[PDB]
Amino acid sequence: NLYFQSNALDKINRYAHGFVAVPVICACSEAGVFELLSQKKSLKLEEIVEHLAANSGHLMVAMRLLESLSFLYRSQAEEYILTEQSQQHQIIPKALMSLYKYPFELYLKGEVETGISNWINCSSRRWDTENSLLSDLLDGVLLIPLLLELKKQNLLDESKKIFNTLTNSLKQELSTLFINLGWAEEKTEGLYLTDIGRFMRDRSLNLGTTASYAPMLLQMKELLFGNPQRVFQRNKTEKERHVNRTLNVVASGFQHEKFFADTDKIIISIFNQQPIEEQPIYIVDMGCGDGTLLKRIYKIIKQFSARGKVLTEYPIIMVGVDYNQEALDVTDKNLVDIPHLVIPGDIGAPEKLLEQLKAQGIEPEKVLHIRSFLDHDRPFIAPKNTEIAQARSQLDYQVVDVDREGKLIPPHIAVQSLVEHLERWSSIITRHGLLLLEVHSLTPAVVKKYIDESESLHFDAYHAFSMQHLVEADVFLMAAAEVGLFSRKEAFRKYPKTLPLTRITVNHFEKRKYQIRYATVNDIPNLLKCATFNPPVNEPFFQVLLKQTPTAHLLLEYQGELVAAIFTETKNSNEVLGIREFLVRTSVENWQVLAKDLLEFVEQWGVVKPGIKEIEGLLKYHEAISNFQKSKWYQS
Ligand SMILES: Nc1ncnc2c1ncn2[C@@H]1O[C@H](CSCC[C@H](N)C(=O)O)[C@@H](O)[C@H]1O
Ligand SMILES: CC(C)(C(=O)O)C(=O)O
Ligand SMILES: [Mn+2]
Repeated sequence: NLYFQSNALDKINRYAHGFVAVPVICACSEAGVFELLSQKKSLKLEEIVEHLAANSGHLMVAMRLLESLSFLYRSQAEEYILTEQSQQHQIIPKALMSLYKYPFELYLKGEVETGISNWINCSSRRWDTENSLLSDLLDGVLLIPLLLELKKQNLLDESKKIFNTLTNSLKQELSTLFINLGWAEEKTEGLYLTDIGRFMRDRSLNLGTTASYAPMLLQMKELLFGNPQRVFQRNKTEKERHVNRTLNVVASGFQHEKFFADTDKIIISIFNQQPIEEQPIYIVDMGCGDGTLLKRIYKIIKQFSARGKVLTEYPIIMVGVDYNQEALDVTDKNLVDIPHLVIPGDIGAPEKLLEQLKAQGIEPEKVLHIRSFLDHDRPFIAPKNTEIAQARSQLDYQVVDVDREGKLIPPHIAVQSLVEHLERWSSIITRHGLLLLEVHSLTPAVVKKYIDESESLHFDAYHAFSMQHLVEADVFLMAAAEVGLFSRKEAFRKYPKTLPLTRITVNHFEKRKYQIRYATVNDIPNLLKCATFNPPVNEPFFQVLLKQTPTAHLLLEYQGELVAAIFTETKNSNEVLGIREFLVRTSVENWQVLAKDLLEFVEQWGVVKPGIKEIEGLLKYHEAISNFQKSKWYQS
């Protein structure tokens, strides 16, 4: 493609970064967060929480955001320490927050008393700083609600003589703005908006998901330091005040549809699988929305699969499921001319779905279950298994989740919740499997490193602020593996494709008889007795490995019995993951297949592990398990 585009993609991502970060920085500044960390240099989160009477959950979201922007960092003892970048909070005009409430619709159409000349001028002086990232962060506060309103009124699609439907003053400001941004130019005759100008106009709708949370972000003060339920509580009408949902849904659909196409190869594979009669009959989408994905899947089957040639004899029935009756209605209308069924249901209640299906006469073992981008937005159910939750508490999970009081849900509680949620789904999944697309958060160390390349700084923040439940992509794959659900190699896709970070996974989960979980210190006695490719490992080395990476050694169990285990090392600025040990128990039926599945799972897990650029040892340890007797294992 073209050369200007690397710079242009950075700008538009930075704009969305600033749209969320500026409310956080401003609220933290006004409340004395940066001065508190000056008067005392090393404070833990709960000390900050106590002294500022803060909401620990939302405040954790802010601190993570500030750490990803390098305004602070955490010590070995998890204490927060300011950096030189933190002084940038003084450069930010705290009146910028007015723009989250400014009627840009009335400004265009000249029905407003006060314009935006000061901000346009601020933008032209690069916001009185030489930090290029900072200037773009502040621009995004202005440009995002402005660029969106310009397109909503078609003031940009006629790129010949832009702005002439506007009064002279309005025309002059906007012209000065775009010309200073390099978005427009005028050589002869009239004004013409350039490449970077068209780039921004074409991609505008992406910004609409971030922009739709402007009400929530305006009340950052209340989230961090007040009563957060005043931001979210819903009327008798039951309309959402924290987000403009209508713009959200539309902008979201336009993004999700990019990933719907990756289900095509899965669908085609499933419905080419011989024989026809053993294929699924029902395709059941939990959280169907407007039914876009169901419609696509049906057409792909009809046009591109063996199944599509014989629907007369072997019909397919599409089933949309949603907890919102309006969604069922739009879905029922979008699926015209497709054999379909719409029924109410909830992402947290697979048992009720199954009961509702049988009431319709649907044979449950003939269902392919699907969904996209819904598990992270489920109603949070607290863990019921307190023992396993307790065993989990010593793993170093970095999930940030906020409850209804704005209190921080401990990371191991959030993971245990996800595990128990997926277990409920696992108990109804059939031989046909579970097609599942999900979005995922990143760790701040990885976000820090890929600030220009990835959407995570703002996406993870507004997701956690709004009490949604993102996890890292490896945590999600582990939670599925703990309950027997494994993402099929041939179906899998992750995004971004070539950076060492995973924001989106496309999965075809299949239910298997075994589970995969993290090895812990409690497994060492059993581990010592396994057959082992390297000479028998002694307990201290297991302790060393378990201590430096508590969530990087995987073991496979079947009916409570250890079958196999793989330990790893993470090295080289945490960019390299390497296979370090391979253990099996050859007394377990089909152990060699299972050990091969575990090596396969470790590769997939390492592919989605935050920050991992390459995996070492796959060939060496594949050879060890593939030619087991010739490889001369110990203790076999
Ligand atoms: N707890 C819940 N149970 C079932 N459906 C839910 C739900 N929460 C939200 N939904 C539905 O899930 C949808 C989220 S928006 C559309 C999501 C769709 N799967 C897609 O990727 O385009 C809404 O239609 C919403 O009503
Ligand atoms: C729908 C959307 C944008 C949100 O949660 O606001 C998402 O999950 O990506
Ligand atoms: Mn979401």
